[PDB]
Amino acid sequence: KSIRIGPGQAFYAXP
Amino acid sequence: GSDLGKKLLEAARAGQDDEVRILMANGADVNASDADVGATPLHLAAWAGHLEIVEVLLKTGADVNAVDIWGLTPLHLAAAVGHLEIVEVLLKHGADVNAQDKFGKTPFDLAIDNGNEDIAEVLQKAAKL
Ligand SMILES: [Ca+2]
Repeated sequence: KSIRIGPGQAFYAXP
Repeated sequence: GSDLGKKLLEAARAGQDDEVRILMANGADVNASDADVGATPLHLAAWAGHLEIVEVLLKTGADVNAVDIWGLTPLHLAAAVGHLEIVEVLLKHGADVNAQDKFGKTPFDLAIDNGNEDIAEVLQKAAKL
């Protein structure tokens, strides 16, 4: 969750 | 034997490199895309830090510059998380250093924003060609 990726975090996180 | 593309997406995310090889031997589409967001196995392997899987997928024809619904490429994802060796392999296989996501951000921008200065330097040098 610490990775700054934007709205796509909803699919990839993960960190 | 059924739904090999969904299975390959899952195996790539999960780091199951033996299962990736099995699925591809049974015909799984290396360019399978998630039905809701368009991510490919290479996106997931690059984000999750699975170098062996990245290399298997590239060798079997994964599109290095595939985009998802947010405009993200595998290089964006590896640059954000900070996997230098994956960044280097993607660049060697033709990853587009100039690719912009839906917000205009390049892989360099994501490396900067995530404190991955060594990767940002690699990407800046590659953008000079
Ligand atoms: Ca750092």
